[PDB]
Amino acid sequence: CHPRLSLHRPALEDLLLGSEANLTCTLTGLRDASGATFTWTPSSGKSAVQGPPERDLCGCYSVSSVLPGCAQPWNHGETFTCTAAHPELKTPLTANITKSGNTFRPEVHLLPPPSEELALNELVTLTCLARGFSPKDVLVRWLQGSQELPREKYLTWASRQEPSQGTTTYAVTSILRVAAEDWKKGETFSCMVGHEALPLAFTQKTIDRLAGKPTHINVSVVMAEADGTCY
Amino acid sequence: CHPRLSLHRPALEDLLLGSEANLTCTLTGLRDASGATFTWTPSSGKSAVQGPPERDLCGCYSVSSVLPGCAQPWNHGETFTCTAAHPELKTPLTANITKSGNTFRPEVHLLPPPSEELALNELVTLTCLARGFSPKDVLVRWLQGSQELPREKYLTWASRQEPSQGTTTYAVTSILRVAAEDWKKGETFSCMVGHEALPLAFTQKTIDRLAGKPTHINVSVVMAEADGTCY
Amino acid sequence: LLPPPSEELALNELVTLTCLARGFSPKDVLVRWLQGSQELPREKYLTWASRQEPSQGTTTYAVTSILRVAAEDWKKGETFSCMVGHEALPLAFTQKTIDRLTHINVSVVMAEADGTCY
Amino acid sequence: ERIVLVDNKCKCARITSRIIRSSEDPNEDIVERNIRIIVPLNNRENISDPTSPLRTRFVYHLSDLCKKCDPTEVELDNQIVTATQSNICDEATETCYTYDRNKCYTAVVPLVYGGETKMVETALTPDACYPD
Ligand SMILES: *[C@@H]1O[C@H](CO)[C@@H](O[C@@H]2O[C@H](CO)[C@@H](O[C@@H]3O[C@H](CO)[C@@H](O)[C@H](O)[C@@H]3O)[C@H](O)[C@H]2NC(C)=O)[C@H](O)[C@H]1NC(C)=O
Ligand SMILES: *[C@@H]1O[C@H](CO)[C@@H](O)[C@H](O)[C@H]1NC(C)=O
Ligand SMILES: *[C@@H]1O[C@H](CO)[C@@H](O)[C@H](O)[C@H]1NC(C)=O
Repeated sequence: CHPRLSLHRPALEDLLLGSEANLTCTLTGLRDASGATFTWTPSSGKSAVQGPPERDLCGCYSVSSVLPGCAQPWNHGETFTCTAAHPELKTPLTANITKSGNTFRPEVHLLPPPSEELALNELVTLTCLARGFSPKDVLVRWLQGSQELPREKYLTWASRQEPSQGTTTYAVTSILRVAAEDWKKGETFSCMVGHEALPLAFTQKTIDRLAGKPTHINVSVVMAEADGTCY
Repeated sequence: CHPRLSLHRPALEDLLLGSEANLTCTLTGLRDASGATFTWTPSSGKSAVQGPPERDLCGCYSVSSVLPGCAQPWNHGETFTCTAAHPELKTPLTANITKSGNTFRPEVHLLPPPSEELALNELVTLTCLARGFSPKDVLVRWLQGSQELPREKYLTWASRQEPSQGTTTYAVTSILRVAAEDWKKGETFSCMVGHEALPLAFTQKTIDRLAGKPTHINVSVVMAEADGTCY
Repeated sequence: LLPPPSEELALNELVTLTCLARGFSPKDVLVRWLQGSQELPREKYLTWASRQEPSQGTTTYAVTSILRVAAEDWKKGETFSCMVGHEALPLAFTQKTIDRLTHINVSVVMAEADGTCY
Repeated sequence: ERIVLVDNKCKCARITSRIIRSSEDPNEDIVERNIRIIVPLNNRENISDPTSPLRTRFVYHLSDLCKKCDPTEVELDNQIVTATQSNICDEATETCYTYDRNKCYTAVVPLVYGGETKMVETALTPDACYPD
């Protein structure tokens, strides 16, 4: 076949919640997968591991490496320069990876249940929409009260790019179904979104039934000649 | 590589709107050259025409064949067996595909924009949601008044399954951003959903302003000489 | 006799007025239209025929007719009508309830009450 | 009139809400919202003395009254993380319509003492400005 080289970014779930930002370098398209070479430019804890040469499309071997490290040199803007100088070719090839600039930060919105789900008194739906972020990585969790729900109780879609108003931005969604009775009892729910362009790395919105679109509005304007202190 | 043959159900856009019911028995991965022939079990009155092979992974080919039976005995309950024949591993492969049973209807919701987006005079965003439908085949379109918007103006995700109690069901979302002057003038919008288990095959929802407008407003102007507020 | 739809009174070109007659035992009934108190020529409106209305137990019949009139005349306040004529009526009389015309309430209260807040 | 959402004392505005489980149609019910504005008829525009005449126009944006921008604490996995709570708090800078019982407001006036002048400091709300 044909050899190629790749370098992927560290995953967002272990960069934000933890800090262990391991890297990865992958060459695919070899059938003598013992003679290979990996070299990064910084190596102080230089024990870069290698794994079992797993298969590929139609049973071709594939080698890969992991250089461990944590998140202070990544977020400060360093560079990493993995290279393959294997003897299964007579010329080496190179790649690199850097934290993406030109970022934007998302806008988080929680939407109340629709009006015609509340008649049946069975289960109601809460939608979470996060829009306009320039990298393609995001985290979405849910909380009830102050207790995190387990991940097998909601469904999250993937992140896709939206119709271009000049620059390329992305979007993502998520829904959650809860009981119709305890939404009316007065429980509160939250959608929490994490992305690497936010200043405190996280943001949260909290919704409940009392903080919603009202049916009746009472307005009283009182005119106070007496004082201007507002007790 | 290894030889394998699968066949696919017709597309939903061609089965609901158009008239192009086509089943496609195809095998990809052929140690020999283009020398294959296919026979089908019905003989409705059309020849299963073929196309040339294609380019695939590292020497493998991909032959195909389309059954032109666009008269729809598919939704009456046919069975539509295909059968392969090629100078290959000498045991002729067969496969069987039919219409699914145990169908359910989708439930369509169209949500109003968030108020925070409304109080900024920029583009406002709408959300469509369908959930609870049994096969993962669906079509979502948008409308403004009566004009269908072209499909480069909106983003729609894939169709994934949702966590539930036994009976597997699926869900899908979509969004569309419009201008605030069109919303504030009073132009309406619509989300339209096509599925096979709907009896008239389509559903509509419509939204504008005055959707969740309140029903009662009281204004009280308490004059001077009556200021009697409390802590 | 029904008020026009709202969306036809947003392009301000033409409006439609629909006269529905329902639930009568013999299947023969006239419909005539009149502007103010003067009638119209019968080539200016469309009227259907009668059909057997679905009903439990006993049979009825229904008929429908419409009229497209200028939008600014209805915005002015000219009156339209409908004359349904029949053999099983006292004198085959009309009904004229359509014109161009929220609930507001204004109150004044002394409210030198016992003791309250605001 | 049951649960307080907003109690703002720069503008002196208060918003409460209550689910009124109404009598008729006993499986549906309304959501009521009460707003109370107290308008001062003798305050200035800036809170200093000679600024501009008395304020005659008062504007209230409910998207600003319901705003929440102070960081919070959230226990996600077995962790404490800090998050924000709003999309719009890119920045005090707000104008206040009334005073507040728990804060001083002072001024500076030059007066003469025979020779030079001084920078005498003057309390505008005398109850809240004792050094204690
Ligand atoms: C509302 O009124 C207050 C009170 O007058 C204004 O604050 C004051 O503004 C003046 C002029 O900008 C400041 O004076 C400055 O003093 C420093 C020395 O501390 C000097 O370096 C400057 O040349 C100038 O003389 C004053 O410090 C300041 N703050 C007070 C009195 O606490 C305020 O700007 C007004 N706001 C609006 C929106 O009109
Ligand atoms: C990173 O790679 C790019 C092309 O892949 C090339 O500019 C160079 O090899 C590296 N950049 C720098 C600044 O070293
Ligand atoms: C239909 O498909 C099933 C599953 O492979 C198979 O056992 C059966 O023989 C097929 N029937 C026909 C008529 O092709």
